[PDB]
Amino acid sequence: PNFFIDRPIFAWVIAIIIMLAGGLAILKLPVAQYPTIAPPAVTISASYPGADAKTVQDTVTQVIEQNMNGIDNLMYMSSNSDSTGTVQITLTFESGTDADIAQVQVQNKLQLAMPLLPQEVQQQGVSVEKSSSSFLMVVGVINTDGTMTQEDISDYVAANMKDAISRTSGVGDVQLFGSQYAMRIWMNPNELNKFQLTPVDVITAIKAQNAQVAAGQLGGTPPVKGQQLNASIIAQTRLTSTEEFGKILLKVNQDGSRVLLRDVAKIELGGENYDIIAEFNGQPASGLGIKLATGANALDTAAAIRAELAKMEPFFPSGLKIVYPYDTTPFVKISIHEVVKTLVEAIILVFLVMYLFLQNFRATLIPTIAVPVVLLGTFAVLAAFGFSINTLTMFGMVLAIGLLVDDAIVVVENVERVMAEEGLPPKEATRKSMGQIQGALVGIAMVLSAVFVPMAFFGGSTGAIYRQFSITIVSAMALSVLVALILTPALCATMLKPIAKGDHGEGKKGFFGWFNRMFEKSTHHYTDSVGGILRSTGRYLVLYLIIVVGMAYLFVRLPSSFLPDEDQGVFMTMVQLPAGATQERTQKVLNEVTHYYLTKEKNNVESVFAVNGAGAAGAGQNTGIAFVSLKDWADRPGEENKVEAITMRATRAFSQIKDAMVFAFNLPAIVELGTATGFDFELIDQAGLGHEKLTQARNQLLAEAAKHPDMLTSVRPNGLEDTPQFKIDIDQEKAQALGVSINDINTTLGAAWGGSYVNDFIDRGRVKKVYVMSEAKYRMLPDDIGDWYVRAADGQMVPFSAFSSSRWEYGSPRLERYNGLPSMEILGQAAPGKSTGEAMELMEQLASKLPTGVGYDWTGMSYQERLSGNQAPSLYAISLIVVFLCLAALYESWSIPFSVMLVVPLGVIGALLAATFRGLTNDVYFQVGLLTTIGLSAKNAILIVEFAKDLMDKEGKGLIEATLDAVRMRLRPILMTSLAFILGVMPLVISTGAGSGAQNAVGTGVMGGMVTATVLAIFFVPVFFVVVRRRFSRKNEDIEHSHTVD
Amino acid sequence: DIAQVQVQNKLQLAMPLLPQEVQQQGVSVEKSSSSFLMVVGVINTDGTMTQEDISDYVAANMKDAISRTSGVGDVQLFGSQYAMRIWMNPNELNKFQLTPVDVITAIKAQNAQVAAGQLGGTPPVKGQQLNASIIAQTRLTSTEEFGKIL
Amino acid sequence: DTAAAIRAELAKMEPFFPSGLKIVYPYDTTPFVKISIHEVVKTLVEAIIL
Amino acid sequence: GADAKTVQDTVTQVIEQNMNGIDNLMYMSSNSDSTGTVQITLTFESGTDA
Amino acid sequence: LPTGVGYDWTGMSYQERLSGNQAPSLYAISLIVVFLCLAALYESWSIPFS
Ligand SMILES: CCCCCCCCCCCCO[C@@H]1O[C@H](CO)[C@@H](O[C@H]2O[C@H](CO)[C@@H](O)[C@@H](O)[C@H]2O)[C@H](O)[C@H]1O
Repeated sequence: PNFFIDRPIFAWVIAIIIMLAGGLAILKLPVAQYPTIAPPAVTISASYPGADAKTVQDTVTQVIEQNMNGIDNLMYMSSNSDSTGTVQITLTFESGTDADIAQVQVQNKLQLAMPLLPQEVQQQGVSVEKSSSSFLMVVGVINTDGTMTQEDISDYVAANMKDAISRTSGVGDVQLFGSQYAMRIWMNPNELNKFQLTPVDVITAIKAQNAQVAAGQLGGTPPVKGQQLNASIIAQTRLTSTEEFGKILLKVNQDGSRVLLRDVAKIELGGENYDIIAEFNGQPASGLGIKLATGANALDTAAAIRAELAKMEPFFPSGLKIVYPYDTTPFVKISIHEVVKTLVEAIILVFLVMYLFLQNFRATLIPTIAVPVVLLGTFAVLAAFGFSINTLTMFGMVLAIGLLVDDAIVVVENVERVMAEEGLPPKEATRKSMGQIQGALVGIAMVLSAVFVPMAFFGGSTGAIYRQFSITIVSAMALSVLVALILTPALCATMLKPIAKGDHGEGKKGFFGWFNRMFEKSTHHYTDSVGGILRSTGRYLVLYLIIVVGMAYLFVRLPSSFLPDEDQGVFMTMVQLPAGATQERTQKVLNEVTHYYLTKEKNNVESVFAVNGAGAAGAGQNTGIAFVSLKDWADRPGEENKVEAITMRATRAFSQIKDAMVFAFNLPAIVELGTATGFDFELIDQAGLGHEKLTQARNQLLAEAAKHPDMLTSVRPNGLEDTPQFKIDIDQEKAQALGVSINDINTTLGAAWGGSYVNDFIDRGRVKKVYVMSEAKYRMLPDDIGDWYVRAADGQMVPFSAFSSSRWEYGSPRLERYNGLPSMEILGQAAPGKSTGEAMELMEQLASKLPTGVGYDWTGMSYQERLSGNQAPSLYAISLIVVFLCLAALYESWSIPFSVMLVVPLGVIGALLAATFRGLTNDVYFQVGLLTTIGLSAKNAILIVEFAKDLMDKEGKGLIEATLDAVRMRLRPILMTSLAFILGVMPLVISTGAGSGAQNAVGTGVMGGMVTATVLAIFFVPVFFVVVRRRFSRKNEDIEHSHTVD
Repeated sequence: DIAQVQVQNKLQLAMPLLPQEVQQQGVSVEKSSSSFLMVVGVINTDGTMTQEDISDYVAANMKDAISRTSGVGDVQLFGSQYAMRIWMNPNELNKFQLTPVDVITAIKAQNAQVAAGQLGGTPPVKGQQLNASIIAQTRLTSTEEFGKIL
Repeated sequence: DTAAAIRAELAKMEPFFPSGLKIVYPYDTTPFVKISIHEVVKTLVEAIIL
Repeated sequence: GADAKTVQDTVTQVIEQNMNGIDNLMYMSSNSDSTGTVQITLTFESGTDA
Repeated sequence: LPTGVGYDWTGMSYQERLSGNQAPSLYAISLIVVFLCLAALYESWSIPFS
C-alpha cells in the first residue's frame, strides 16, 4: 500500500506479470456462445422397424425402464414410445453430475438389459448419447446440376465428407441428416405368387448367398513336419453389386427355367429409410450437424471446418455445392465485436471525462493503465477457474465496467485533491490520500463480494447462469481493489504533477474551461444547499419513504423475464398436418411456405431448409419443419425487416390461409430452457389403469383449466392425439387348417408392409445394409392386403383375405411414460400478470379434482422451480447480514452501517423507472445490473460516511460541519465516475444489431439506476449519516475543538 | 463407479459365453454395502388380499422407484411379482399325447406382438392420401384368454 | 439421506395404494444415528451450561 | 476367419469414425490383422486421466 | 516422395520433437522471469540488463 509508493518498480512488476498472464490467458481461452447450463441428460434410443406405439412401449421401453437402476444421481426418467417404431428414454440427472459417468453407467445397466430385447431391436441398435440440441452448425450439401437424389447426396455425405470434417480442430460429435445407401429389394406380389414364393424364402436366400464364411488356413498350426506353405483360405465373400443381388437363387423350376431374385422383385441401391425429405430451396439436399468440441474455439472450429470443407471442393462431384443453413458463428463473432467495442469505448469516455475535468494529461493516463490491467487479470482469474469467453461472462465483465472505472478515479481524484488543497508534492500527497481511502476500499471489497457471492450459489440451471456473473464480477473487483492498492497508488506518486496550494485553476486559462469557476460556484451551491436540507431533515425522511414505497410498486409491476429473445440471423417455421396425413400433403405445405419466404420476403430470406417428416410434434409424415435463414443484418435495415416483424408476418400469412396449422417463430437465447412464465405438467397413472382412463383424466383436467383464463392460459398436451389404426386379427384357426405357419404369416405381413433388415454387404469399401420390403404400389391401401399370398407346407398358396379379419379403430401413435409408469405430458403457462407459481398451485388444485389412479408430478422447468425458489430471500439475507457486519467492522459501529445501507433504495428506483419507460423486463441482466448499481451507490455512501467520520474524529470537527466537508470533497469524483459511466453504458441502451437484446437489458437498468443514484445520493447520504448519528451516543457531541492526533 | 464399470467391462467379455436362460434371467453388476440399510414393509390390515397380491403391488408399483433412488445399491424383495403361472398336468398331457415343449412353442407362437407396418407407408405411391398403423397380433392380456390357447 | 429420498418416494406412492395397505418399519440403522449423535448434542449444550 | 481388408473395412474404420471429439487425444493408430484380430490404440495428452 | 505421400512422428520421436519445439519458449520465459524477479527484488532496471 504505502509500500509500493516507494516501490514503483515492484508495482510495475506485479502489473506486467498480471498483464502477461492476461494476454496469455486471452490467446488461449475458449470462445463459446453460452456456457454449459442444462442439468445433464443421457438418451437411450432404439428403432424397432415396423413396430407400432404399444409394441415398442412393451417390448423395448418397459424392459429398459425396469433395468435402469443403480445409476448415480437420477433426477427423472422420461419416455417416448413412438409409432414409427422408435423409443427415446431420456434420463435427466442432478446438475453438475459427471456426464461421463452418467452415460457409461446408464449404458452398462442397458447392456444388462440387452438380451431381454427382441432381436430386431438388438440388431438395429440401442444407443446411449449425451443430449445437446445445440449444434454449432448444420452444414448443407446440395446438388445444382439436379443430378442427385436425397439418398445419393446423403451417401456421398457419409462416404466422402462426414468424417474428414470430423477431423477438424474443435469438432466433437458429428451427425448426418438423411439416410445412407442400403440394398433395397422390392418384392412383387404377383411375381411372388407366380413362382410360388413368400418373403421367408427371399430372406433365407439372401442370408445364405451373401455372407462371409468361417474359413481356415493352409499349413496351419499345428503343422506336419517339413511344411513349407501357409496362406489363408478365402471362402465365401459377400456380394458387391446390385446386379449380383439380382442373381440370387430362390428356387429351381422343374424344367430348369430357374428363378433368380431379379425376376420376382425390383432391385436397387436405395435409401435405408425414407421417412424424411430434405429440400434446400427445392434443391436436393442432405445435411451434417457438427458440434463444437467439448470446450474449444467455436469461431476457430467454424473457420477450420469451413476451410476443410473447401479443400474437398476440388474433388466434389458434379454440381455439388456446400451451404450453411444454421450457423452460431457469425452471431457469436458479432457479440464479441460489440463487447470489445464497449469496454474500449467506455474506457475512452473515461479519458474524456478525466481530461475535460482534471486537464492534466499525466493524471489522465493513470486510469488508462489501471483498468486495462484489471481487465487482462480478470481474464486470467476466469481462465484459472476454467471458464470461457461466452455471452454471460463477457457481459458479466461489461456489467462491471463501472466498479473498475470508479476504483481508479477514486484514488487519482483524492490525490489531485490533496495537492490542490494542501500544496504537498505528489509523493507525500499519495501517502496522505491512500492513508485516507485504504480502509474504506478494503471495506468496499468486503461489501461488494458480500453482495456478489450470494448470487453464485443458486441451484439448478439458474444458478449456472448466475455463477458466471458472480465470478466474472467478483474477480474484476478483487483484482480491481488490488490494483487500486499496489499499482495506481505507485502511478500517482510517480507520474502525477504537483499542484500549487489552493490552485484550482479558476479562470487562469482562456481557450479551455472557464468551466472551473463554472464548476466551483456550483459545488458551493451544492453545499450551500445541503445544510439547509439538513437544517430541516424531516421532509426528506417523508420523501424517502415515498420513494421507497414507490420503488416497491414500480417493482411489483415489473414482469418476470429470464432472458431477451435475440434476432439470431436465423428463425424457423413448423407445420402440423391433420391426423394421419401423407408425405405428399405436408410436402405441399412446405413448398408453399418456402415460396412465401423466398419471394414475398425476397429482401430478407436467404435460405429455406424444408424438412418433411421431422416436425416439432414428434416423428411422422404428419409433421414438417423449416429452417429459415436471413441475410446479413447490414442488408436488413428497418423494423419490419427483422425477425420480430418477419415471424409476425409469416404466421400472419399461414394462419388465416390454410387447412393445416403452420407457425413461425425465432429460437430462444439459451437453446433449451424454461418459458419463464410457465410450466410442464405430467399427469400420471399410478394405479392399474389403461390408456383410455388416463387420456380421459387428461381431457377432464384440460377442460378444468380452460375454466380459468384468469390464472391459467393455453393448457395443452405435448404429443399426438389418438389416430385411427387398422387391426388385422389373424384367426389362427383358419390358418391352423390350411397348413400354413403363423410365423410365416406374421413375418410375411411384416417384411411386406413394415420391412425386414435381413443381412449385410460391402459397397465400394464401406459396409452397408440389406433391406427387403414390398414394392410401392402393392402396400398402400387396405385393398392391397388381398394381393398377398402365404404358402402352406402342402404346396398351396393362401390369400390373406382367407384368414385375415380387418377393422378400423383408434390407437395412440405416441405412448409417453414418466419415471417408469404411463403418463401424459401437459404443457402450460400462467395468465398474463399472474405468478407462474400461482398457476402451479391452481394446477395442483385442479388435477386434485381427478380420479384415484390419476396422480401428478412436475418436470424440467417447473421441477427446478418447485424445488429452488426459496433461495432468493435467504441468499440476500446472508448478503444483508454479511454486508452490515462488514461495515460494522470497517467503522467501529453497530449503528453507522445503517446510514450507508439505507442508500440502496435510492438506486433500485431509477432502474425500475428505466425498465418501465423503456418497456423492458426484470430479466437476469437487469438484475446483475440491479446489484451493480446498488454496488456503486453503496461504495459512494461508504466513502462519504467515512470522510465524515474521519473529520469528526481525526480532526475534531463537528457532526454537520464535517458531513458538509465530507460531501463537499466527495462531490467531484462521484460526478466524474458517473459521467464516464453513464456515457460508457450509453451505447448499449441505444443500439440495434445482434445482441441488442442483451445490451439494452443491461444498459437500461444501469443508466437509469446511475442517474437516480448519483443525483439522489448527493442529497440523501448526508441526511442518512446526520440523522442516524443522532441515536448515538448521549453526549460528546456536536462538538469540535479536540484534541490530540496522538 | 470406475471399478463398477471395469468389472462390468469384463462381464461384457463373458456375456456371450453364458446360457440364454441366465442371460434372460438377468445378470447384475452392483456396488453395495454387504449390510441392510433398512427394511421397508407393506401389509394389509384387513386381510383383504393375500401375500402375493400385496407382493405384486410392491414389486409393480414401488420397487422400481426405490431401486432408482440415488444412493440405493441393492434392493431385495421378500416375495414375488405376478406372473402368468401355468401349471401343467402330466397326466392331462399324456392323455392328448403332449409334452411341455408343445406348451412352450405354442405359447411362444400365439403370444407375441408383431411388426406390422403402415398403410400408405414410406416410401409411398404418388397421389396417396392415407397413412395409419397396421395392428397385428397382440400379447395375451388376461388370464382366461390363456386357457383358450390352442 | 438415501433414507430421506426413500421416505419421499414412498410418500409419493401413498395415495394410489389399494384398500388398507400400510407400511411398517421393522429395521432401520438410521434413527439411531440421529438420536445417538443428538444425545452428543444435548451433552455439548449442557456441558456449556455447567 | 476374415482377412485383413475384411476386418479393416467392416470393423476397424467403423470404429475410428466414432473416436472423434474425445478429449486429450494425441494420436490414433489402428492395426487390421488377417487372423480376425482388429486392434486400435488411442494415445492421450500426457497427464490425462486414464 | 510422390504428391500425396507424407510423414509424421509418433511415440519416442514425437515426444522428442515436442522437447525441441518447446526448448526456445522455455528459454524465453525463464529468462524473462529471472529479469522481472530481479527488477522487483532490486528495485531497478539496471541490475537486470547488467
Ligand atoms: C448532479 C446535479 C444535481 C442536480 C440538482 C438540480 C436541482 C434540484 C435539487 C436541489 C436541492 C436543493 O434544495 C434545498 O432544499 C431545502 C429545503 O429543505 C432548502 O432549505 C431551506 O429551508 C431550510 C430550513 O427550512 C433553511 O436552511 C433555509 O435557509 C433554506 O436553505 C434549500 O434552500 C434548498 O437549497
